[PDB]
Amino acid sequence: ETKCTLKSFTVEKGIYQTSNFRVQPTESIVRFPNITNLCPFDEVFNATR
Amino acid sequence: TMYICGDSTECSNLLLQYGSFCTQLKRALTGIAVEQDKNTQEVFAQVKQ
Ligand SMILES: *[C@@H]1O[C@H](CO)[C@@H](O)[C@H](O)[C@H]1NC(C)=O
Repeated sequence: ETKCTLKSFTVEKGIYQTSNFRVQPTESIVRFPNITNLCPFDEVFNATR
Repeated sequence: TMYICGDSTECSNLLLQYGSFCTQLKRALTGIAVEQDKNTQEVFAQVKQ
């Protein structure tokens, strides 16, 4: 990781701050509020007349 | 690469071609950080006894 950060196959003696080359797949989450209003298709399709 | 796109991978993917620009910014700050310890040493450590 240090070698990639410094763009070289040889690194000198010392302390180096490296870049983050680590990868993780992570999750994917979607959230919505409760649907309670519905829609009056009953008066349309279940009509008595 | 944390300050710019951050956690956005799709963004980071088009920061790669800049490359050396991030290197210049890191390099300049690193040089300053080292100098700050040199300054302290030069003022206080006059005598090694
Ligand atoms: C009509 O009534 C049936 C039986 O209760 C119900 O399952 C159906 O969903 C109702 N139709 C509508 C549009 O609500």
